[PDB]
Amino acid sequence: CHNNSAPNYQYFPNMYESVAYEPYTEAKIFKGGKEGQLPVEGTINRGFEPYEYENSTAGYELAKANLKSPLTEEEKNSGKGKELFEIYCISCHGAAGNGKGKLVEREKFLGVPSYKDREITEGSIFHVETYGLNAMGSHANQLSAHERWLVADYVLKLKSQL
Amino acid sequence: VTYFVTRIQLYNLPFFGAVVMNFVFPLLILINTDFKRLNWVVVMAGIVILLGHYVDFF
Amino acid sequence: CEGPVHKSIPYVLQPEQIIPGVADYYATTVFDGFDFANLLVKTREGRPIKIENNTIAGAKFSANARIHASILGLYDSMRLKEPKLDGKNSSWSAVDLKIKSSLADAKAKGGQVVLLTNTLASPTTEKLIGEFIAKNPNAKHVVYDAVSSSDALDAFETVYGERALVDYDFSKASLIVSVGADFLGDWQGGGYDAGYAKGRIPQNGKMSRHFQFESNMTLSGAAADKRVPMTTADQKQALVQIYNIVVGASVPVSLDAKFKAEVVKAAQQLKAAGTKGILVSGIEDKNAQLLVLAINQALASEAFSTAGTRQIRKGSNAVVAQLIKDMNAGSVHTLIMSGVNPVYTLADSASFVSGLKKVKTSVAFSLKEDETAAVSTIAAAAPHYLESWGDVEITKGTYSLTQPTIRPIFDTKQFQDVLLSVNGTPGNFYDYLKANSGAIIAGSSWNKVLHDGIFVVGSAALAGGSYDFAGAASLLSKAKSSGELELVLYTKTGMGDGQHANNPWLQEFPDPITRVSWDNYVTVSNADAKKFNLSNEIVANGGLNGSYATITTADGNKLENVPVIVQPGQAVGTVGLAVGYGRKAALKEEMQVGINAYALYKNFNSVQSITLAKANGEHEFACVQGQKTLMGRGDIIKETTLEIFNTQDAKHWNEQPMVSLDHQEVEATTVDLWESFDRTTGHHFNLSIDLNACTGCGACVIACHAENNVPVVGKAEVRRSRDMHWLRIDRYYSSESTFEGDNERKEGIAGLSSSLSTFNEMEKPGDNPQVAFQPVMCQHCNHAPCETVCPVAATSHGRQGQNHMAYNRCVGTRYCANNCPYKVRRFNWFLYNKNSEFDYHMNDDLGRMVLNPDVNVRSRGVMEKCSFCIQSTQAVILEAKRQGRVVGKDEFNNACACSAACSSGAMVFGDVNDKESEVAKLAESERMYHLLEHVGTKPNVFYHVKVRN
Ligand code: HEC
Ligand SMILES: *C(=O)CCCCCCCCC
Ligand code: SF4
Ligand code: F3S
Repeated sequence: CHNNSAPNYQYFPNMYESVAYEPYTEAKIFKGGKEGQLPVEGTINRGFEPYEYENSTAGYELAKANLKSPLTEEEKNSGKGKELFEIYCISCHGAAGNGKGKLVEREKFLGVPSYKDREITEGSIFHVETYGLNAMGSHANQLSAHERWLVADYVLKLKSQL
Repeated sequence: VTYFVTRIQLYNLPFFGAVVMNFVFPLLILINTDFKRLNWVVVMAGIVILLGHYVDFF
Repeated sequence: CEGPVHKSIPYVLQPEQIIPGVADYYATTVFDGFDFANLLVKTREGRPIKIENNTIAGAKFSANARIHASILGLYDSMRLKEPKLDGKNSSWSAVDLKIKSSLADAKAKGGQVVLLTNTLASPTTEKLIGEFIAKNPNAKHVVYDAVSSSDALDAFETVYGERALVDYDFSKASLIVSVGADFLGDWQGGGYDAGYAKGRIPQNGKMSRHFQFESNMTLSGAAADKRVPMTTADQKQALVQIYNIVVGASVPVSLDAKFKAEVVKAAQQLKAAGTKGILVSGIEDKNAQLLVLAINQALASEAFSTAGTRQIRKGSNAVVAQLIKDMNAGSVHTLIMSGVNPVYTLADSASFVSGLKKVKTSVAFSLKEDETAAVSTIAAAAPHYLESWGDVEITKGTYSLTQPTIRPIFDTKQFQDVLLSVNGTPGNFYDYLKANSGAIIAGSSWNKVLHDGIFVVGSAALAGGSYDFAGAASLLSKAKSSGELELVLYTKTGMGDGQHANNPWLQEFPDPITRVSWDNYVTVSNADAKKFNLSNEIVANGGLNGSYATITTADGNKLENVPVIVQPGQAVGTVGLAVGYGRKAALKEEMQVGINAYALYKNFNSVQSITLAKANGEHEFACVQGQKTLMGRGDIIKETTLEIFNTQDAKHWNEQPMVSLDHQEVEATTVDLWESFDRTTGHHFNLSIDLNACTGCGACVIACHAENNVPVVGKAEVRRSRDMHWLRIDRYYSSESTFEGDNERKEGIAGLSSSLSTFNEMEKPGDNPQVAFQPVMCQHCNHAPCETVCPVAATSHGRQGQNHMAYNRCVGTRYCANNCPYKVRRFNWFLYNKNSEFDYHMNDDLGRMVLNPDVNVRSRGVMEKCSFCIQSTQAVILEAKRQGRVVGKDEFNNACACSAACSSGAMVFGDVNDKESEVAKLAESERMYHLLEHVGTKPNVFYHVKVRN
C-alpha cells in the first residue's frame, strides 16, 4: 500500500535509477561526498574571462575610475535589463524608488540607502555586484558576465529619474 | 507494383465491382437454406456470378 | 519494491565558472611521444568527457582514434595511486630526499647522471632540463623512441642542418609516388589524411593519382590507383631507377623487367609533372632518404618545404646503443626516466636489465607498475595529461599550451616539479611556465592564449647545400641482400604502442584492413600459404579458425604465432608482423592478449630475415567480417573511371533503376500505391558520404561510441558474431584484379551448369585485387520496413525525417532486425551494465564517469540503432530559440560527432530545406546515388561514386 511519507511501490524498475552520473546526487568515490568537484585554479574555459581587479579598498576605487561597459546600443534598449532588476534587487533596494524595497517596511534588517546619497559610476556597480560592499554578497553565482552590464545601465536610469 | 497502379487508376469500377459481384452479392443470398431450394434465387445468383467472372477475365 | 530515496547536494561554496547542467570547454593539447593533436575537452560540472577537435585557426592536428579513446586512461582504476620506494609505499618527501642525496653522492664521486625521455617538444621543459644540467656537472640527456626513424633524421640533418622532419603537403601535388611510404598510417606521425583526400575529389577534370610500391599492404595501398607488389630488395633498386630518370644519371640498376615496366612509367610521369609531384619513401637507409631529398629538390614541388619543419621525432639509434653499452660497461649513477619503457620495447632489453643491476637510484615515472617500474628503485606516480600543465611545439612555427581539466585523482607529482625541487627553484611548474611565457607570447598573456589554446610564431626556410648524391645513388645500387623469406614489423591504428595495453575500446576496435579484433597475428600471402600449408576457415558458428606457425631468426625464434592468410597482403617471400601487444605487468589476463615482437626489432631495423614453419594446433579468431569479396553487386559500390566521368553522360556511369508502366519505362522512385507525407517545411535532414574521401574512416567509429554509451564485449560473444556497433566500415576485395572483372564473369553466364561453379569461385579473392571501403549505418528510411511490423509500436518517424527509437515499448520480439535489408540493427542479449561476466569500464565505480548523463544506458532485451544526433540537434535548436535567431549554415554539421570528428571532409551532416548549407549543394549533383533504389525504401543517406583512374 502507498504511504505519503515514503515513495510508492514500482513494477520491475528496468531503467529508472541511473548508471551514469546526473549532477547533484550523492556518490561514494569522489573527494567529498558530493558530485560537484571543484575546477582547478587558474584555468580558463571557452567563453569567459577572469575579472582582473582584486577586492575592496584598493581595487574598489581603481575599478570606479577606469573601467567601462563593453556593450552596444542595440542591446541596451531591449528591456532585458529591467527584468533582471525585477527579480534580484527589489527585495532590498526599491523598484522605482530607492531603498524602500519590500523588507524595510517589515523591519527584518535595516541599513539600505538610496541612490541620491552615493555617487556611483557604471563601473562601480559591476565591482559591487560581483563582490558586495559589507552587507551584499557575490551575485556572480546567479547572473552571468553579459548580464551584470545589462543591470548597470538600468540602475543609471533609475538615479537620473530621482 | 505497376500491375495494380495502372488498374486502380484506370479500371477503377471494373476492378472493385468484380469484388462486390463475386462476393458481397452471393454472401447475403446463398446463406439461407430455404433460399437455396428456390429456383429463382439460384437462377438470380447464378447470373450475377457468371457476369462477375466475365468481368474478371475482362 | 519501495523505490529508493534520491538526495541532492548543492555547494557550500559554488565557483563562478560552474553552472549545473552546463558543459564547459577547455583548450588543451596532447603529445605522448607517439601521437599528438590540438583538441578541446568537454567537461561536466567537475570532470572531462568526450574529446572534441580544436579548430581556432590552428586546425592542423586533429585527434585520431587512439587519442579519442585515451580518456579511459584517466579513469583507469589500475593506476599507481601512491609512489613507492624500494618496493614500499612512501611519501614524496621520501622520494625527494632520496634523489637529492644520490645526486650529492654522484657529484662527490664523479659518477654518471642520465635523464631519459621521449621527444619533449617544450621550450620550457627543455629549458628546465638545461638548468638541471647547468647545475649538475655530469648530466647527459638522451631520447629513446620505441619505433625509430633516425635514418630520416640523419639524412635531413646532414643536408639542412637540424634533426627534424619535412612536413609534406599532399594537397599541392598531382603525382604521388610512394615507395614504402604509408603516409596515411603512422609514417612520421601520419597526419596527411586531409591533404591527400583533398586532391581526390574530381572538382573539374583533375585528380591526383597515386602510385604505391610496397611489400606489405596498407591503407595508402588500398587508397592507391596503382599498386605494385615489391620486396625490399627490389624497392631499393626501384628508387635508384627513379633517380636516374628524374635526375639525369647512369647508375646500373638491377631490377626485374616486369618491375621496370611500371617503375619507369611512374618515374617518367613524375619527371613530367615538374613542381606538381612528390616522391615519398620509407626505406630504412640514410642513403635512400638522401636520394629522396635530391629528387624532391629536382622536382622543386610545392609540397616540399623546410619553412615549417616537424619537431615531433628527435631520437637516435646510435646514442641509445651507446647508453646501453655504458650502463653495463662503466659505472652509471642515478638514472631518472619518464615515459620511457626499454624493458618490452627494446630488443636488447635483457642486457638493459643487467645494466640496471649495476646502477643506483633508478627512478621511473609512470601510470602503472610496468616491467620497468618493477626493476627499479623509485616508482613515481605520474599524472595523466588532464591532471597536468604544459606547452607543446609540434611544428617549427607554433606554440601551444596544455591545461589540466581535472584535479588530481591519485597522489601524483609532475616530472618537472621534481626537477624544480632538486634544482632548488621555489614554486611549481605552473609558476615556472608563467615566468617563461612572455619569452614567446608577444600578445596577451593568458586571456588570449589559454582561452584559444594556440599562438602563432613565424619561421623561415632552411638553407641547403652541396652534397654528393650521385655517390649515395651508387652506394644504394651496390647495396644488396637477397636471401630467403623476410618479415616487416608494423604498427596499427588501434595499437600504436604499449600506452593502450588495457584500453577496451582499442582492443575491441577491429582492424580497418583485416576486420578482426582482440588479438595479434601474422600476415602471409596465399602464394606462400600453399608452400607452408597454412590456412584459415569459416566454421559452423560463423567465426574463423586458422593454423599456427613458427618464426625462426638468426639465433632465436617465437615458437607459436597466429597466421592470417591475407591474399595480397604480402608481395612474395615476405611476412607482415604487427608489433606491440605482449604485456604482462600490472594488468588483468583479459587484457594480456597478443604477441609483442619487439624482441625481433634487432638493431632497430623493421626488416628481418626469417624461416617459417607450420605448427601443430588450430586457433580461433574474434573476426568481425565474414566474406572477403564482392559478388559483382554493382548496385552497392558504383565505380567508374575519370575519362568516363568526364566524357560520358550520367546514364552510363550513374544509372538508376527503371520500372515498366503502360509499355513505357520510368524511374523506379515514381511508382507508389500509397501517399506521401509533407516534410517540405521544418528541417528535413540528410547525410552525405563521398567514397573518394573515405581513406579508412578510422576515428569516425570511436567518436560515435563516445556519447551513445555502447558497451564493450569481449573476445567471446564477438567470436560468435554477436557484437554491438552502430556504424561499420566494410572491406570488399575482388577476383581477377578489377571490379569490372567481377562483372564480365557474371553477365556472361549459362544455364544452371556453369552458374553453380562461377558463384562458388567468386568468393575466392584473386591475387593483387582492388580494395574498396564503404561506411554503412542506419540510413533513416521513409518507406521503412522496420517500422510497420513492430507489434508494440516502439518505432516511429518524425517531421525532420529520423527513425525515432523508443527504449520503452521495445518488448524484444526481434522482428525489425529482419526486415532491414541493410541489416544494421543491434539487439542486446545479456545485461552489460553491472554483472561480473563483463568486468570492463561499465562495471567498476571509478570508471563510470565517461558515461554522459544525457543518453540512457540500456539493460536487456531492447534494440538500439545508429540514430541521427538527436541529443545534439535538440540542443542546437534550443540554443537558437532562446536567443531569437535562425540556425546558421555550418551549425548542424559541427554538433553531430558522426561528421564533426572525421579527419577528411567525407561525412557531411546538415539541413536540406535551408538551401545555403553544405548538404543542399551536394544533393544536387551528377553523383546522386542511394543504396538499393529498386527495393523502394527511400533512404536519407546517399553515397556518391568512386571515381578512381
Ligand atoms: C539585500 C541583501 C540586497 C540585495 C538583494 C541587493 N542589495 Fe545592493 N546593497 C544592499 C545594502 C545593505 C547596501 C549598502 C551596504 C553598505 O555597506 O553601505 C547595498 C549597496 C548597493 C549599491 C551601492 C554600492 C556603493 O558602493 O555605494 C549598489 C549600486 C547596489 N547595492 C546595487 C545592487 C544591485 C544591482 C542589486 C541586484 C543584483 C542589489 N544591489 C541587490 C543590499 C542589497
Ligand atoms: C515491490 O516489491 C512492489 C511490487 C508491486 C507489484 C505489483 C503487482 C500487482 C499484481 C500483479
Ligand atoms: S535502414 Fe534499417 S533501421 Fe534504418 S530505417 Fe531502413 S530498415 Fe529501419
Ligand atoms: S519490432 Fe519492436 S519490440 Fe523492439 S525488437 Fe523491434 S522495436
